[PDB]
Amino acid sequence: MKSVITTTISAADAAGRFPSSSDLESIQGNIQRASARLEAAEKLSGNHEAVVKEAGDACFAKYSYLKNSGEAGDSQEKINKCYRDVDHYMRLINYSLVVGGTGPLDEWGIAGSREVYRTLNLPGSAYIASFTFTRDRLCVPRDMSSQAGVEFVAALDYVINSLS
Amino acid sequence: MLDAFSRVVVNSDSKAAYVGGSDLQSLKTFISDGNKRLDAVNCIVSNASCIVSDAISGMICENPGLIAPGGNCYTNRRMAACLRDGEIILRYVSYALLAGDSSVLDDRCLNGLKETYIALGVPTASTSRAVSIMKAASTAFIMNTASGRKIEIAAGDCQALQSEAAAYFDKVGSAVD
Amino acid sequence: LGTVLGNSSLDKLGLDKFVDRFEVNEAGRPDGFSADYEVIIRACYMQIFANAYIMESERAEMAKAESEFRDGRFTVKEFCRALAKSYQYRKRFFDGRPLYGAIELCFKHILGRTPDGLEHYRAKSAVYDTKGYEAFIDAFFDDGEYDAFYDSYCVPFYRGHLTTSNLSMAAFTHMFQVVRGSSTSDKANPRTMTNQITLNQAGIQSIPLAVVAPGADGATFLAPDASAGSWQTGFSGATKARTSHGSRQEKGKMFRIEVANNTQYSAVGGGSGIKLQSRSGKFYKMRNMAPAKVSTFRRANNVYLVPFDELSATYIKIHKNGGSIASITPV
Amino acid sequence: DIATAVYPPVTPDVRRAFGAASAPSTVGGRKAMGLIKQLPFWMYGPPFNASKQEDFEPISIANPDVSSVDYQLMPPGSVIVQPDEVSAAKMLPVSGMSKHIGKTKRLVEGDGLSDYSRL
Amino acid sequence: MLDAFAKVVAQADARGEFLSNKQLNSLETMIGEGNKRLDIVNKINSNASTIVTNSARALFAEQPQLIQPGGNAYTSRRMAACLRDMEIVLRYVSYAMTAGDSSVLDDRCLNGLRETYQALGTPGTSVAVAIQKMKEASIALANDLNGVPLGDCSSLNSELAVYFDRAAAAVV
Amino acid sequence: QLLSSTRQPFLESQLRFNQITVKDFIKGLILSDAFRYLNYDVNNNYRFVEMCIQRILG
Amino acid sequence: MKTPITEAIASADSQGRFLSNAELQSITGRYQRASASLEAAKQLTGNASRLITGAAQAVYTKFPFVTQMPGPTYASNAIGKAKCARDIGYYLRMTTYCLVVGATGPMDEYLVAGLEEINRSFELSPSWYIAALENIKNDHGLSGQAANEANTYLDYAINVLS
Amino acid sequence: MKTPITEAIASADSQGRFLSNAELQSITGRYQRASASLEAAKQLTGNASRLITGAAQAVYTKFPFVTQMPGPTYASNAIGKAKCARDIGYYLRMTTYCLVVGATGPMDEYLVAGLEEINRSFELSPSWYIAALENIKNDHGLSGQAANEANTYLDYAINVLS
Amino acid sequence: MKTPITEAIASADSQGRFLSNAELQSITGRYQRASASLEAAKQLTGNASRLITGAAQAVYTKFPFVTQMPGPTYASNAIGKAKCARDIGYYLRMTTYCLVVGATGPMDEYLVAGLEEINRSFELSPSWYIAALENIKNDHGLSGQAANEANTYLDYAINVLS
Ligand SMILES: *[C@H](C)[C@H]1/C(=C/C2=NC(=C\c3[nH]c(C[C@H]4NC(=O)C(C=C)=C4C)c(C)c3CCC(=O)O)/C(CCC(=O)O)=C2C)NC(=O)[C@@H]1C
Ligand SMILES: C=CC1=C(C)[C@@H](Cc2[nH]c(/C=C3N=C(/C=C4\NC(=O)[C@H](C)[C@H]4CC)C(C)=C\3CCC(=O)O)c(CCC(=O)O)c2C)NC1=O
Ligand SMILES: C=CC1=C(C)[C@@H](Cc2[nH]c(/C=C3N=C(/C=C4\NC(=O)[C@H](C)[C@H]4CC)C(C)=C\3CCC(=O)O)c(CCC(=O)O)c2C)NC1=O
Ligand SMILES: C=CC1=C(C)[C@@H](Cc2[nH]c(/C=C3N=C(/C=C4\NC(=O)[C@H](C)[C@H]4CC)C(C)=C\3CCC(=O)O)c(CCC(=O)O)c2C)NC1=O
Ligand SMILES: C=CC1=C(C)[C@@H](Cc2[nH]c(/C=C3N=C(/C=C4\NC(=O)[C@H](C)[C@H]4CC)C(C)=C\3CCC(=O)O)c(CCC(=O)O)c2C)NC1=O
Ligand SMILES: C=CC1=C(C)[C@@H](Cc2[nH]c(/C=C3N=C(/C=C4\NC(=O)[C@H](C)[C@H]4CC)C(C)=C\3CCC(=O)O)c(CCC(=O)O)c2C)NC1=O
Ligand SMILES: C=CC1=C(C)[C@@H](Cc2[nH]c(/C=C3N=C(/C=C4\NC(=O)[C@H](C)[C@H]4CC)C(C)=C\3CCC(=O)O)c(CCC(=O)O)c2C)NC1=O
Ligand SMILES: C=CC1=C(C)[C@@H](Cc2[nH]c(/C=C3N=C(/C=C4\NC(=O)[C@H](C)[C@H]4CC)C(C)=C\3CCC(=O)O)c(CCC(=O)O)c2C)NC1=O
Ligand SMILES: C=CC1=C(C)[C@@H](Cc2[nH]c(/C=C3N=C(/C=C4\NC(=O)[C@H](C)[C@H]4CC)C(C)=C\3CCC(=O)O)c(CCC(=O)O)c2C)NC1=O
Ligand SMILES: C=CC1=C(C)[C@@H](Cc2[nH]c(/C=C3N=C(/C=C4\NC(=O)[C@H](C)[C@H]4CC)C(C)=C\3CCC(=O)O)c(CCC(=O)O)c2C)NC1=O
Ligand SMILES: C=CC1=C(C)[C@@H](Cc2[nH]c(/C=C3N=C(/C=C4\NC(=O)[C@H](C)[C@H]4CC)C(C)=C\3CCC(=O)O)c(CCC(=O)O)c2C)NC1=O
Ligand SMILES: CCC1=C(C)[C@@H](CC2=N/C(=C\c3[nH]c(C[C@@H]4NC(=O)C(C)=C4CC)c(C)c3CCC(=O)O)C(CCC(=O)O)=C2C)NC1=O
Repeated sequence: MKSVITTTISAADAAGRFPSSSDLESIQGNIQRASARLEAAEKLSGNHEAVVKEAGDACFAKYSYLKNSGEAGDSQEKINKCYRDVDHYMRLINYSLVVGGTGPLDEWGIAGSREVYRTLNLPGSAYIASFTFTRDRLCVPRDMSSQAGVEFVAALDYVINSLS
Repeated sequence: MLDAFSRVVVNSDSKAAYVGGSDLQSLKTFISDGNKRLDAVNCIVSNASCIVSDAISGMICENPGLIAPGGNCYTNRRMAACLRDGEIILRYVSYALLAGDSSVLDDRCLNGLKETYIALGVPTASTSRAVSIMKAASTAFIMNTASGRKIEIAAGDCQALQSEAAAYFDKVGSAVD
Repeated sequence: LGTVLGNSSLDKLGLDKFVDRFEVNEAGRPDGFSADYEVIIRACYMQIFANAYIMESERAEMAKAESEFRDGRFTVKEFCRALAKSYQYRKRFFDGRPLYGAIELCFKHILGRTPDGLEHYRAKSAVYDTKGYEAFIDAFFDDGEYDAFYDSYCVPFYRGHLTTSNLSMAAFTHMFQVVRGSSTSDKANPRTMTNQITLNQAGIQSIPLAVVAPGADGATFLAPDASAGSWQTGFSGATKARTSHGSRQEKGKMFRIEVANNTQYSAVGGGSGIKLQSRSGKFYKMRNMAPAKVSTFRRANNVYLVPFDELSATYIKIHKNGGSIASITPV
Repeated sequence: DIATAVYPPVTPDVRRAFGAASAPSTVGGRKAMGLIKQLPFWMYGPPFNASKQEDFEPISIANPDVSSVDYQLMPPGSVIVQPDEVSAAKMLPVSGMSKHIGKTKRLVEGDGLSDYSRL
Repeated sequence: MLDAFAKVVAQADARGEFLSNKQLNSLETMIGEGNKRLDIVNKINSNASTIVTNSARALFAEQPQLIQPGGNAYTSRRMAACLRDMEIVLRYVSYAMTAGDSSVLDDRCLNGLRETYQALGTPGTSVAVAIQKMKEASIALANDLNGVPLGDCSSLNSELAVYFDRAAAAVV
Repeated sequence: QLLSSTRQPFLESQLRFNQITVKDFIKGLILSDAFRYLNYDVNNNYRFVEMCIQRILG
Repeated sequence: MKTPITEAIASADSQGRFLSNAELQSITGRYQRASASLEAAKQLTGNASRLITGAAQAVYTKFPFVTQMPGPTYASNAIGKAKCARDIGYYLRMTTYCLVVGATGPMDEYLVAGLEEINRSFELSPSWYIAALENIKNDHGLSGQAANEANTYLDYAINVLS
Repeated sequence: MKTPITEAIASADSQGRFLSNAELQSITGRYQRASASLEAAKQLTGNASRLITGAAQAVYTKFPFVTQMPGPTYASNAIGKAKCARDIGYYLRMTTYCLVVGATGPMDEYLVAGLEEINRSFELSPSWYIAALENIKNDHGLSGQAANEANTYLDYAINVLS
Repeated sequence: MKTPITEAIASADSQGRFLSNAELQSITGRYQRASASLEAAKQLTGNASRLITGAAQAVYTKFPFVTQMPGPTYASNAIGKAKCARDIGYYLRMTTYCLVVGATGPMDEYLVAGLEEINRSFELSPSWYIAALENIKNDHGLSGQAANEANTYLDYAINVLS
């Protein structure tokens, strides 16, 4: 699980050295950017419900063919799986937002996704429609701190650019 | 390989919820106690071979059958590897001081070491003695109470940090026995 | 440690440090610097010696090869070959072992899988016998295997655990017998050492063993060997069979339980503190109410074959004698 | 976990949990569920079908058998009807989840717990 | 098997020294804590069957999987084995609460249990949810101001919580 | 009592190929109908207790 | 599973002998009574829903406090009624399994084994399910030897519960 | 190790039941006699070296041939005297362990288990040690219940040796 | 019978050794908690009849069908009420026996051993009894450690019944 401190500990471990001042400067930067990351984590854990609700609602507001037939979801069950999957995504954005690297988001969400979305006939562009709705929705300096907003947007962009 | 952050996340992942207020509060206290952990690791790192030298030399002088012919410290090669082993143990303990969770030390070095020292014929009580000397030496450097080095730092309390480092060394010493 | 936490089983199987990868991305020559190459070179010693210790004086052996890796002479394929042919690698792995153990180590060092079937052993033993040691080592490196998996610029890694190599289920489990996680060196574990050939009955007959994860108690089993009956005369005492035929199946499916540390001090019969037979110290079991000097458990590591309805009771009995459970496999 | 042990938070109330841990299931009536804590909204969903504490309570069944309130006998003013949301677009999003229409209303966040255990 | 005292003595003999008076003062302090200890163990031993039952009810209510056909919990046999396992874990947590050391629990219950629940196909995390529920019921029960003379007991609750957390950590 | 008829080949060939313990062999041997006809059915329920507590516990 | 055939084979297996004439006669008689057992299984499978609903109504009329008592275990909740017809449906399905098998195997291995610790640890009462099985024994409406079969297995479950 | 708490736990564990009121009463009594035991452990730890040296001198005065008899086993060499105060030091340490624990566990698992084979295989007679423990019993100089504690465990080691 | 003293002596008897300090400390602690246990036994013995009457009234108010249901097992007959106060009187007497003994011996050997077969074979639900013990737990009116004792043994009988 990648973070600042796991990259530097794993890197000096691969070196075979005790941690010098370089790793200490790295974890110093971790505890500098920490407050903005944790502010974003607080607000995400605050209103995750309404975020996932707006995400799925806009995802079927864009693509209506999802309920058209077998493609996508034509039943209440599949739409329950839809909102559950977006719940998982925002929960991994919360987790990577706490850790401060893209590690848990990568290993839990992104790694080997392609076989799953490919095999189970899941279009990725609808996921991207959901995330690009939530990406746009946040307002700079209207809720979270401006850097927290930056942190959140960065992580969400990582999701999009890792998806398709 | 998990820090304090990852450990909380893994626990909140088994719980399957978001991080939450109580957990973030404790983690804020971790980050506010961050520079003490930084200066702590700086102390143990900038006394490394000093600790390993005094520790293993104390292990030989306490139990002088190791250097007697037939002991496992009887050759230069055996003494070099024993010295090296002490340096590596101190190395991953320093990593567990950085990460705040012993996941790196448990998964990397603690796992399989008892059975290796069994397979080599290394006496385990002597190793736990060496680990104990590194424990007392390391807490004495971490609290600036060394009898040969007293460097100037900002005043503060780090009893909690010391109990944490003593927890990792007691984890290794309990793990080899 | 375990399986469920962290959503990754394979970290907790002891393969935590083997995921890191090394390739020389630098093309041409390295002049002045020597950080990146000394890292890759160190990983080559960590791979080919399998974490064996090389002293500073020893580093003077293989110093020519080492000064040719740094130059445009050897790709790391060929440097790995040069480390493999030298007197060191002969002393540790070739000279100490019988010919078969040597082969299995050479797969752990060079290819990072185990041999799966006897025939792989046929190939390599055949090449050795026809042509000698250098052609043996060439026969590892000069194959489509190494070239395909590593591509000549990447240091070898353990891939025997991985699904991509077709291997065998047997070679997966055998894989974990040969690699015991970070600390264990080539001779660090028992089952390798110097005179042992590690898994022979297992590797030859493709007997899939079991996996004990390293640590968490019961980390060592080193289960006792079996003989073969009246023909090739054997002792029937030491181990439970891997099979369990009929007549006892009734009462649930059969489970092979391996208990690991059995000792007198640990064995108490359920109630804490060591039992004293005489008023003063005679701690062995009285055989016919006359004092015996035979230990209660006579080898450490005895196995139990137990059907399902009898599991609970057996599960209690182990923990009565303070024995620790290595693994349980349905049979 | 080093992070929690060194900086532990305070433990909250325990009244709801003690009400369930104290007496057996026939002694105490309604509380028994007690230990049911709150799952995320998707887990009330039809592949999982989780249960709520309001299901286990007597209040949930509440059905009158032989019963008609006339609502024509009432005085002319005192029939008042209220709609939670007076719109088309917001009663049903394009996707299935709804907080008004269908069985989908079962899977709103909140309301997982129950306050009738006070009796 | 080791309690507090046996762990102190065993370390003191592993180095081969005597106990210092500092050690003896620590022991005396833990003895004065010992009445509160016996009180918590009494509360657990009393209400234990309602703990196991209510915690299993909350488990099957929150996770309706196991009671359904083909579930691990399912069958009369399998349900009874489920309940009994929870009674086992609660019993040994009462034991480690008395000893003051977590050695008996690791030695008799936790160590090797994962190999079994892997070997049967039993979902580990469901067991972990069960043990979290017995931790909630037990900790709350331990903090009851009924029947006991009133006094400060945050350290003992912390320790007891460490024992349950160790049980849920050893199944998962 | 021991005879070619009573003799159990299968518990032998299991016990030889270390498939059971001698304890289960004894448990198994007792359960046999070659024991049920020959030592059990003749005895009064109180007396079959005697041969079991004597021939297993000594 | 405990079928007549498997008792025959299991006994001969523990003796290590063949399946001599005794066990073959056993499997003959099973093959004869099997037909009426199968017809009884057909008709119980036919009118399952009304048997379950009717049995729950008989339990509710015999013990009317159950719907009125506030608790988890009592059938006052929605959930409680679902578990009620759920359990009666289980008893009916295990009876049909024993009719198909021809022995009491599936009831003894799916239902009877460890039923006591469940009825205790959830405070369930033996009488409620006994009254259920009495209504199933009254309302199954079979005739002849098929009725003797279903009455045999239903009565067997009743005498397990007490 | 055999502490009273560990036989309480161990007995209930072998019975599979809980730690009901019997064992809790046991842990109570341990918690009461503990205080006198702690004080006695403090004072034995206080004057250890003079107890051990005094005890060896008592054995030397009681058996004066031992310093005169030329052999490996007797205390004529300087090595022999070192093994002498070494062994008496071991008995004093195990008594302090049993006072701290509150039962006879560490003596029975570190000292008593297998003591006979040692006193035989090195030809060491039980009587010399007995005289040592008699001088320890006289010169410990405790008072009251603490003295009853140390006298209890010291007497117990005496009755182990004979 | 399972008293603490008999556990101590029985354990040392199975080990064949003497009654060393561990078991003696156990008997000490029993002799200390014994006084509060005896006071609790005195007051339960004092107000027995109103506890039994009160408990039967609580069972009748909690389960009002029992007086109405026509049968042998239910308390509609005068005989049934006599068996009702008879059984509640049994539970109260076994609790006082365990208070006097100091362990759960007499309840485990007079009452708990074989109670399941009785509650089954006469169809007596475990729950009715539980309500009785709850009213005894509320109305015994002890205070302090005596109340902790009687609540301990009464709660113990409750956890036996479920
Ligand atoms: C020191 C307190 C010991 C002892 C040490 C010796 N260790 C020897 C060999 C050896 N040690 C390890 C463990 C080490 N290697 C690792 O990679 C890590 C962690 C990543 C650790 C902790 C291994 C794996 C090996 C085998 C490989 C090797 O030889 O380096 C050793 C040599 C033994 C021999 O050849 O006879 C010694 C002497 N020396 C002592 O006196 C005390 C007991
Ligand atoms: C940790 C992260 C994580 C995720 C991100 C999800 C991803 C994911 N989704 C599905 C599975 C699914 N995901 C969807 C979702 C979709 N319905 C549609 O109409 C849309 C195209 C889309 C929502 C935008 C559906 C419908 C299924 C079920 C597909 C099927 O069974 O046909 C599965 C297979 C297992 C299952 O059935 O649940 C997985 C792994 N799961 C995870 O564990
Ligand atoms: C965790 C992350 C997180 C977010 C990023 C926000 C996103 C968000 N914004 C709104 C809601 C809103 N957001 C805005 C913001 C806007 N005003 C404009 O002029 C601009 C277009 C834009 C700022 C750049 C407004 C105006 C509303 C209220 C809209 C309305 O009620 O009409 C809502 C609905 C609930 C509410 O009313 O607050 C949500 C979920 N909420 C979250 O929980
Ligand atoms: C990159 C490397 C790096 C380091 C090594 C640290 C070093 C460091 N420590 C402190 C700061 C501190 N460091 C300590 C630590 C100590 N407490 C004691 O009891 C001991 C003497 C000692 C641990 C062994 C304390 C207590 C403070 C706060 C001092 C104060 O505010 O009074 C500060 C000032 C900023 C702050 O308050 O955090 C800095 C730069 N920071 C870094 O960025
Ligand atoms: C030649 C034959 C052959 C096989 C049969 C497989 C068997 C196999 N599966 C896995 C590995 C795996 N197999 C599964 C499959 C499962 N997921 C579940 O939910 C189910 C229980 C189960 C499908 C029914 C999973 C999830 C992993 C990855 C496990 C993990 O990393 O946690 C591995 C380890 C290597 C890897 O990660 O791929 C191997 C050897 N591989 C082979 O080479
Ligand atoms: C001394 C300690 C000790 C334990 C801790 C248990 C552990 C244990 N459980 C089972 C066995 C079992 N344990 C469970 C329990 C479960 N049911 C579920 O729904 C949950 C996942 C879980 C409860 C939380 C079940 C269902 C079985 C039977 C599994 C089966 O047969 O399919 C078995 C095999 C023997 C048997 O069938 O009883 C063992 C050893 N036994 C011991 O001797
Ligand atoms: C054999 C079994 C056995 C027990 C179960 C205990 C029960 C018990 N506890 C106390 C006594 C006590 N028990 C507690 C405990 C409490 N502190 C709180 O904050 C909580 C409410 C509660 C822990 C959950 C306290 C604080 C005292 C001292 C009360 C006081 O002096 O004010 C006493 C009086 C004697 C003493 O002071 O120790 C007794 C008999 N003792 C026994 O012998
Ligand atoms: C319940 C089912 C069941 C079986 C099917 C057998 C299978 C079986 N056979 C043998 C053992 C044996 N089986 C044979 C048989 C053979 N001789 C040959 O010439 C042929 C190749 C073959 C007959 C066709 C022999 C010779 C042995 C003894 C082998 C030896 O000791 O060398 C053993 C080991 C124990 C023993 O020595 O008896 C077992 C388990 N046992 C069982 O319990
Ligand atoms: C294989 C066989 C088999 C059975 C026979 C059942 C038996 C059974 N019933 C329940 C559980 C239950 N059973 C009932 C049924 C009752 N409701 C009443 O009003 C009546 C007294 C009674 C119907 C006649 C109820 C209400 C519950 C839930 C009790 C509660 O949670 O309070 C449980 C616990 C698990 C659960 O909640 O489902 C079990 C094991 N289950 C099985 O696996
Ligand atoms: C754990 C408990 C424990 C003990 C109690 C001792 C007991 C003990 N003593 C000796 C060995 C010895 N013990 C003595 C002591 C004696 N010298 C005399 O003049 C007196 C008669 C007597 C002291 C009162 C001597 C002299 C030896 C050496 C004997 C010899 O080598 O001749 C030995 C053989 C090994 C050795 O040489 O050290 C042992 C096992 N050791 C243990 O491990
Ligand atoms: C040593 C312990 C011990 C007990 C606890 C009792 C338990 C017990 N009760 C009865 C028997 C009985 N018990 C009751 C009691 C009841 N009446 C009701 O209305 C209530 C449901 C309930 C009181 C709360 C009744 C009515 C009978 C007679 C039942 C009958 O004959 O129909 C019997 C059968 C023998 C008899 O008829 O007396 C037994 C063993 N007996 C013992 O020896
Ligand atoms: C003659 C064979 C021999 C040795 C070699 C030493 C080794 C030794 N160092 C100790 C302990 C020890 N060692 C050091 C480290 C050391 N001190 C410093 O001030 C600096 C700069 C150091 C590295 C150069 C510290 C800091 C301590 C803790 C005691 C102290 O405060 O100095 C201890 C005490 C162990 C314990 O507490 O259990 C020992 C035995 N002792 C011996 O008998």
